[PDB]
Formats: sequence, C-alpha cells, structure tokens
Amino acid sequence: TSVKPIFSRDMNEAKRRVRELYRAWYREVPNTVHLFQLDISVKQGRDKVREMFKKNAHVTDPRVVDLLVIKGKMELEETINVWKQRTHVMRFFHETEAPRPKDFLSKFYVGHDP
Amino acid sequence: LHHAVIPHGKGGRSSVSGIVATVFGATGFLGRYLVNHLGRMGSQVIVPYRCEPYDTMHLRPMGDLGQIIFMDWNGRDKDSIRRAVEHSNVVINLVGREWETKNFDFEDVFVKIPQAIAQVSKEAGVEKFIHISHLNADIKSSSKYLRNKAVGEKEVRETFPEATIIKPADIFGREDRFLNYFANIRSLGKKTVKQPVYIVDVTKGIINAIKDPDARGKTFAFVGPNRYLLFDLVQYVFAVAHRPWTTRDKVERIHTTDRTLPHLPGLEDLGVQATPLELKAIEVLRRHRTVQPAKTV
Amino acid sequence: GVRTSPTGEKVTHTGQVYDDEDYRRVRFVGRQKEVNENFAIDLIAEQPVSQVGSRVISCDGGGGALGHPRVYINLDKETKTGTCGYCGLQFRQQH
Amino acid sequence: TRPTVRPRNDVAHKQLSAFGEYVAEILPKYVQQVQVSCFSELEICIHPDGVIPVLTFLRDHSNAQFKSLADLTAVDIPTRQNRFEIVYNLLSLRFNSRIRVKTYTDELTPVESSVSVYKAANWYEREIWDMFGVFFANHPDLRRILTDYGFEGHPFRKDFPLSGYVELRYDDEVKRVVAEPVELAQEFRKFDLNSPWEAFPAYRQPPE
Amino acid sequence: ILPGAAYTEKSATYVNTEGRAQQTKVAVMPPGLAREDWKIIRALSEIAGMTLPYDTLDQVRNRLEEVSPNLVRYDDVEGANYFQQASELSKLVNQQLLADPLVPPQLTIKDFYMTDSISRASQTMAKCVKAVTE
Amino acid sequence: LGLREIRIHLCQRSPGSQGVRDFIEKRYVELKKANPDLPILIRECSDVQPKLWARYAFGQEKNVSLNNFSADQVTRALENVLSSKA
Amino acid sequence: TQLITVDEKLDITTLTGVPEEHIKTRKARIFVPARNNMQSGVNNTKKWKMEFDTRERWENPLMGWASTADPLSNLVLTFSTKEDAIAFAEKNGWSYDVEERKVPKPKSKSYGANFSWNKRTRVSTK
Ligand SMILES: NC(=O)C1=CN([C@@H]2O[C@H](COP(=O)(O)OP(=O)(O)OC[C@H]3O[C@@H](n4cnc5c(N)ncnc54)[C@H](OP(=O)(O)O)[C@@H]3O)[C@@H](O)[C@H]2O)C=CC1
Ligand SMILES: [Zn+2]
Repeated sequence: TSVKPIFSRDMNEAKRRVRELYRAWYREVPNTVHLFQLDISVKQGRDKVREMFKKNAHVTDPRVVDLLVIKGKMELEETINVWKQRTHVMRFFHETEAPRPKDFLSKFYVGHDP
Repeated sequence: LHHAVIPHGKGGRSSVSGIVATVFGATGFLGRYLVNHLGRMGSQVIVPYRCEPYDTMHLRPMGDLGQIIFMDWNGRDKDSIRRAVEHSNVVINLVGREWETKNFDFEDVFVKIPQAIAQVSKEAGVEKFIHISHLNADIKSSSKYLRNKAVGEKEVRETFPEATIIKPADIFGREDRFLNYFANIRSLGKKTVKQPVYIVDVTKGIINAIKDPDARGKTFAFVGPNRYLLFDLVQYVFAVAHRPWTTRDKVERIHTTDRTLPHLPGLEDLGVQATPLELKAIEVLRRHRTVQPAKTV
Repeated sequence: GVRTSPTGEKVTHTGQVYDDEDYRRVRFVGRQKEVNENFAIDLIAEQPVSQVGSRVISCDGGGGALGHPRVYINLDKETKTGTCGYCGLQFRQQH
Repeated sequence: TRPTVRPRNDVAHKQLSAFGEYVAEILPKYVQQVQVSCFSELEICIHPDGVIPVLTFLRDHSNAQFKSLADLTAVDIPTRQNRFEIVYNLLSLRFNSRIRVKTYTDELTPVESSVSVYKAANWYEREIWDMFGVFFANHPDLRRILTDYGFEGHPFRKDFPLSGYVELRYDDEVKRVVAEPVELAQEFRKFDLNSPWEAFPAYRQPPE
Repeated sequence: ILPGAAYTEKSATYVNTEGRAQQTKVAVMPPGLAREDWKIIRALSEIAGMTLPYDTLDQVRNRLEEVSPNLVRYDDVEGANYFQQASELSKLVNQQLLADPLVPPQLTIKDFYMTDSISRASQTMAKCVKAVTE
Repeated sequence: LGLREIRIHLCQRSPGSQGVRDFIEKRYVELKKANPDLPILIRECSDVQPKLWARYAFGQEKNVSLNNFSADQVTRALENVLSSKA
Repeated sequence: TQLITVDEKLDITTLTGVPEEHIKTRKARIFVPARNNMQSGVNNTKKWKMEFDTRERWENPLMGWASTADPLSNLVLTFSTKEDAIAFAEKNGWSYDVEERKVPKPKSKSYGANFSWNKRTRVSTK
C-alpha cells in the first residue's frame, strides 16, 4: 500500500489541481463557444464543464485524480489550440442520440436491457 | 404484428424500429429531417421521388444499408402511389409548393395528390397516414395556398378518417423559407402576429404521432412557444443576420396572422418541448453574416 | 426448377420466399429478385446410377486434383444405392 | 533435423548469456531476471525505478553502445497485477547485437520517461500513453498521438472491445459528424479456435 | 397471454430434487416481444399500483434470499435436519391407503419423450415417439 | 389484518443458531399442532444469522433477529408474533 | 520518502473510458470453462475466463446477419488464478459472480475388474 505518486502526495494537493483545471476550463469556455462558433451558450458549456467535473466527484485516490487532471489538461490543450474541430467539442452534447428510457417500465417496453 | 416488423435493438442505426414509412414529398425541407430522424431509429423508409436522383443523394447517408428505398412516382399516377404504399405501415404526406407551376397548381398539389395518396393508402391497408396542412388553412382565406390546403385537409379527413392531420405554423430551420426569406428580402410591417415553430420540434412531433396510437384521427396544431408581431420579428431577423423570388401569394401568407386553436392539441400533447426562436436563430442566420430578443405579445 | 409463390415471387432452391405481409418485398419493387434457376438437387437427380461390379468403389468427382477428396463408398446394401458425400453421384453394385 | 528445422546459433547464445551476466552484475540494483531465448535474443527484466540507469548504461557503456532505440512497446497482460509490460528494443551498431529491456507498471504507477536517453522514445511512449494509458512522468509533450481527439479509453488494453464504444456517422440535422453508441449490422463472430490438446510439452506449466 | 422467456433465454434460479440451487445463463434472447418472466410480473405490479420493491435481478435474488437464503447459494446442497419432528407431525392424522397399485405414469420409452411444453413442441421428440412405437 | 406465514432461518452448525435449533427440536411439533393451517417455513442454511420473518396481510413483513437467543427467547419472540397479528 | 499511502479500494472505472451502461449494469462471469464433451482433451480447462452477460442479438433486415449493440459481447479475458480475475473485476467496477473450478474426481481404474469372479463389474464382451 506504499505506492509511487504521480503529482499529488495526498488529496489536498489533488483537489488543488482539480480546482486549477476547473478555473482553466471556466476561462476557456467563452473562447471555445466563439472560435468554434458553437450553437450553445456560454452558460450551457459551463454547465457541461460542471457536469463533467461532478461526474468524477466520488474518487478518493490521489493517483486517479492526478490522471483525471492530466487527461483534463490534455482535453483543454486540444481545445485551446484548435486541434479538435467543432464536432469533437459538440460530442460532449449528445444531441443526435435519442433520450434513453430511464424507469423500469419504459425499459421493459423497448427491450431486454436492465 | 408480423415478425420482421417487431422492434429490436437499442434504437440506433442498425436497430429495427418496426416503422415502415413511405414519405411522399421527402426531398424537401421537412422530408429531409423526417427521413433523418426515421433512419437513425432503424426504420425502413420509402422515398418516392419525382426529381433527379442526384437531388436525393443527401438522403442516402441517413440510414443503414437497404433502409431507404428510392422509387419513381408521379402525382397523377395511382399505380406509382400504390407501388410505394403497399408495403408500408405509415404514409407521411409532405407534398407541397410555395408557388404554382405550369403543370401542378395549388389544387393539384394540395387537393388532388393528397387525396389520391390517402385513398390509395386506405385501400392498401396502411394503418397510419399523417397529412401536413397549414395552421392558417381556411376556406375563406385570401391566399390560394391556404384555401386549397384547407380543402385538401377536408378531403384527406373524409377519405382516410383515422389520419393524423398536423398544422405547422411557419417552420423555421436552416433550409426554411421563413427566416431565409426575411434575411434575403432586405415585406412591410403590419398588424400580423406569428408564432413560428422549429423544424426539429415538428419532426419529433411527427414521429411521436407515428408512435402514439392516440394520434389516430386527431388534428394537431404545431406552434412555437412565443407569439411575435411580424415587424419586430423581421427586425430581430435583420439584427441577428447583422443586416441594416417572390409572389403575391407569399405576401398574402406573410400578412396572415397565426390563428390560435386551443381546442386542437399541439406539441405538448405529443410530448415535444417547443424550442424558441432565440436559441436557433443564430443557427439559421449565421450563414447570412458577412442582439436584444424579439418582443412577444 | 424454380417455383412461384401466390404473391408472384420466385422461390429459391433453399425454399426462401417472402410472405404476403412481409415488408421486405419492397426491396424488389421496381427491381428484381435474383435467383439461380439451376437447382442442384434437380441436376444431380438427372445423373444415372453408375453400375459397378466391385463391393467398394471410389469417387473423387472427376478430374483428379480438380474434384473433391477421394472417398470409398460401400455398396453392400442392395436396397439403397451408395451416394457420394461430396458430389452426390450414386453407385450400385450390379450383382 | 537438417532441412526444415531452424539451425541453432550456439555462439550468439553463449555470447548473449555472458553479456547478460555482465549487465546483471554491473546493475544488480535493478536487474531482476536475465533470460536468453532459444532463438538467441537477450532479455533484461528490470525494476521500473531503473529505466534511466539501465538504458543510459546500455547507451553509453563501452562494451554496450546500444545507441539505437529500435522500438518501445507496452504489452497488456491483465492477469498480472502490474499488467503493463514496457519493452525496450535496443540496437548496438558497434557490436552488431540487440537487447530487450523489460519492465512493468499498473494503471496508476508512472514510468519515468526515457527521452533523456533516447529522443526516439518521444513518440513511442506517447503512443503507449494513447494505447494503454501508461503515464510517463517528466515527458516533454505527452498527449494522444493516434486516436481521435475526443477519444475515451485506451484501445490496446485487452478489456477494451474490438469495435469500440462509439462509432461515427454524418448527421444532416446538425450538419456535423456525430458520435453515437456502436451497433454492428453483423457482429464480429468470435471463434474459439484453441485445441483441447497440449501442443508443446516443453512449455507445460507445473500444476498447483 | 403474456409471452415469457424460456430457460435458454434468461438467467434464472432453479433448484433440483436434492436442494441444490442453480442458475441458468442467457444463451439467446427471447423471440419477438417476449420478455423475462419476473420483469413481466414487476411491470404488472407497477401498472397496478402495487409496485414490487426490486428492479434488477440482483434485487430479486435479495428478496429470494429473504424468503429462504439457500436459493442464492449456488451449487450448494444445504442439508436439512429434523426428520423426527416431521415424522411426529405425520403420525397425527391417520390417512388410509387406497387399493390401487402403484403405477408410475411413464412405463416405457414411449411415455418418456413428451412431458412438458417444450418436449411436446419438439419435432425430434415426435420422431422419437413415432420411432419407438413402430 | 392478520398473520399469513412465519419464516425461520437458521444455521445447522453455528452456535448463534443453537437456541433456534433447540426450539425446533422440542417446541415446533406442538407449535404446528397449535397452528394447523399456518405455514411455518423452517429454512436451514450454511452461514446465516438466525432470523424470524413474519408475513402479515397485504405483503407486510416484519423482521426479527433471533441471533444468540436461547430456546425460551425464541418461544417468547414467536409467541409475540402469534399474538400481534399486526 | 517518494512513496505515498493510499488506503483506498483500487477503482479505475473513471479512467477506462467505458460508459456507465457497460459498467454498472453488466455481470462478469468468472469461471474455468467446461470441457467440450465432444473431446477428451483438457488443455482448454486450465485458465480462468471472464465473460459477460449476453445481450440481444437480432436479425439484420437486409441480409439476415446477427446484429448487435453490445460492445462487450466478444470480450473474453484469461487469468492464471481466480484471485487475479476477481481483482481485475473489482478494479474495473464490474459486478461479478464466480463459479469454483470443477476437477474430475480420481477414479479407481482396474482392467482386472472387467473379468471378475463374483462381481457385477464383468464386461459381457470386449
Ligand atoms: N415552413 C414550411 O416549409 C411549412 C411547410 N408546410 C407544409 O409542409 C409540407 C412540406 O414542406 P416543405 O418541405 O417545406 O416544402 P418543399 O417545397 O421544400 O418540399 C415539398 C416536397 O414535395 C415535392 N413536390 C412538390 N411539388 C410536387 C409535385 N407537383 N409532384 C410531386 N412532388 C412534388 C418536392 O419534391 P421535388 O423536389 O421532386 O419537387 C418536395 O420533396 C408542404 O405540404 C408545406 O405546405 C406547412 C407549414 C410550414
Ligand atoms: Zn464424389
């Protein structure tokens, strides 16, 4: 249980890196909506950033959230520099996908998936 | 229910939706997005086309292999209509014109061809027929469009009594002739009140009318969330577009206000959230670029 | 040896035909259902039974290395002919 | 066993065994196993803290001069708790020989980057990041190199499916190539080809 | 009529004649609109307004453990004691034997091949019965 | 309304189930004579803690732990079950 | 020091990029595969496998092919021991269930038993 760290010795430094990455994304979202000329609003993209950060809000391992900050910086670097196109940025917004059945009964109606 | 038309899969491109649709008028503005939203479910779409097959190319990426069948048809030929509808379980009628031509006038486009399609679908055992009228269709209207379209609504109802007649108000989208008309007109301001509706809302409503058995024999009125005056709507279109082919029938229809029929169901009785103009006006009018939102009533 | 359903659709040598109410007949509408009319079960039935005088015969389908593997067919049953498992040619012991 | 059997190179086997002893006793801080294959290839199996000392030794020693990094590779073996096996294929032009340097990590422990030893490694270990998720610490520009820009997961892991999780198509509604969950019109038909009979008695693992 | 899954079509707990609980696995899916059986009963309870407190198969098996916890201990024979108490309870009401002799319903190989709804729908079992009668 | 079934779970060999086993060895026969049409489901298992499930009308099930009890405590809990009908 | 103390359960589900549908609703099966009774060889019964629950396979409307939407439908892993397999399933957040290994019990083979004086185990032929 003695493991070699990545960047963070414990979870406080890890949350510091999560917090700085969130600051960087929050600053970037208006530029992304402008230069990719997205059809979303800045508040909507910021809600998507908050959704992506709250998706990983259960992690208690410092190395795992170090890798999450690293991959978030890689996503940010692909978005600031125009390496992604408009399609890669809009793949966060699952727009052409049909709304999946949520409760038991509609999932029972359409098929066999639990 | 036959075994090949039982739905399967997770509702994707290679899935089976159990919807076998013949979409008359599928090469137009509404038929584009309807064949789009049908073929992403895994539906067998039948496209009778009048036009050059080059003009149906954009429909081929819209579904899986063998799921869009193209075939020739003529509006005055019942044999081709029968050859198109005899295997479908839903026929959607989208045949329309903004202008009348040398061969097909407003009566042929809105009365003759819709009643022929509905009658031939009736005698071919097609369970569902979905006809598209206009919201402002009236026998006593000033435009020949709306008179013939109200007469065709009447005939489609009395020859296919379980049909789902739908009343879009003024559909706006990328390929519309509502916001793209105002962006290019560069006619005047009057007492007209309109509530335009987004094309994805209309398409989701037509598909939710296909799926809901409670839409048989009904008449829906597809309207947007917000009623606008005509003048500040046109000024909002010129403000979004960063701006400072017509006929008198189109002028009669622009200066015809959208009637409100609360006795008819709408998009919310099909479970569709009506998208306002302020979200999608930039998506429509970004092409016209080389904003305070519009005042509702 | 192709036969025809009451819908007018041809039947393959498998026995496949679409039903009257199956929607998948719309793929042949304005086009053709391509079947092969040379049914192999009818063509191998036209070949005569080979009379041979041995108790065990061999068959490789003709052509040596152009046929199938060489198999040995017993002919002790006088009620039934001995049929090749590969080519379907059938043999009878003449005594 | 003359015409069809590959002839054994005993001279190179003895030479690579002696050089493996040499490397194992110069660097006993990191060298775990040294093994020479039957087709005369030398593998040095090391502890991952000695990526830079072992590779810098093999690059700079007068009896090594493995100046060329041929290939750098991860192999995913999921039954090992250090599932990723980082393989270094080195080439000596002075002594006309090749050596394999192997080390391990799991998904979370980083391996030290070897661009200070071989500048060839810059894209290779970046490909190892892209395909396996093995993070390389103190790398100049570590990011993806082969997958698409919005790609989630690491494809050469063995718990990753053959067709992935998303597939693309053009959608005419949004005027945009979109990503939707993957559905095959024909599923990839998995073939259980393995014979129930043992093929190689020399490789028989001893029973429990 | 409610179309259900067969034993090749659902993961499903069956207990043999000796008390060993065992689960099948999904080989194929049910044909057409046919569903898994407890899915149908649970959807019926949701329509009727008497919704059953389980949604997934694991929760059905938690209920199944609550009713008797040896139905979820798979490939385990659990021994059952207390023959003496069942014997003492069996001596209470003296039931009399009928004069009819013990005749099992399956006397020859003819009566073997068709017993349940899957065997009676089988053409191979029909060939077996026709072959053993002639 | 009233009691419908009683379920008793126990281990065959655990000392926590010793009181439940000593209940079933002695008092279950006159329990079943006293309750002729009540299903009393004794369900032995391998490593379970002892447990007294009581199902009342309309699917309502109360749950009583019988762990480390004596036979007298099992008799008292079970007669509380038979006297409640709640 | 350069070694930290992580006292948490090893869970890499956020890092593998698998969607939540194919993490939280899938059931891994950890098992030694049964011997094909068509054959007497036992070499395929040596390693632990991890497969998943089989989801829907439906018919292609065009060709009749077997269409699928399950990505993990062909995913079979191989483990040396059961504990490596369980650790891999717990590390990836997969719900699993484990069948124990079934070895054939040792048999008492006697060729002389086929020709006994007074036992029922005589063969009637050979
Ligand atoms: N904003 C809107 O567009 C609104 C439209 N509607 C109604 O919805 C329907 C579809 O609208 P929309 O897509 O925008 O209109 P379009 O003009 O863009 O499309 C009409 C379709 O009908 C076909 N068509 C037209 N005339 C004939 C003819 N004489 N014979 C055969 N086919 C013909 C066209 O095919 P081809 O290329 O071969 O001519 C095309 O596929 C129409 O009935 C319209 O009145 C209602 C409310 C608002
Ligand atoms: Zn032959």
